[PDB]
Amino acid sequence: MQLTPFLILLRKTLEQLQEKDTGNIFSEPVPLSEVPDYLDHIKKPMDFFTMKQNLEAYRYLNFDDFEEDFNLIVSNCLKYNAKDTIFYRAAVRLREQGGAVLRQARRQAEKM
Ligand SMILES: Cc1nc(C)c(C(=O)Nc2ccc(Oc3ccc(Cl)cc3)nc2)o1
Repeated sequence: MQLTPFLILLRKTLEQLQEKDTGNIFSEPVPLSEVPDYLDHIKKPMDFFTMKQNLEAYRYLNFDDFEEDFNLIVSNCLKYNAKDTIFYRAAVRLREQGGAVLRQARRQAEKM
């Protein structure tokens, strides 16, 4: 398996995941200026912009590690936010819609 087609697939998949985040609440790191206690509870923050940086820094050489950082976006949000919030429901919706995107992308990868 050659590296450039795989990275092309991951770039497309990250764009498709970002599209499911129609509110753009997962596109950038959670702003500590507004949420100063965020790092007290969340030990590995993650967001789609950071994922894009990691992608280009070759830190995703297999689908599992890509999907792991996507799962962090979801679990950080379920963890920090109360169940009755918009943020929490948005993470539940991203988990569902994002899982479908990831499953189709993984089959594409498995064909390479
Ligand atoms: C996935 C997730 N978990 C959390 C806890 C958050 C989160 O707090 N997001 C967030 C916070 C602030 C902000 O900008 C402003 C919003 C309102 C005003 Cl008045 C000024 C700036 N934009 C996004 O996102």
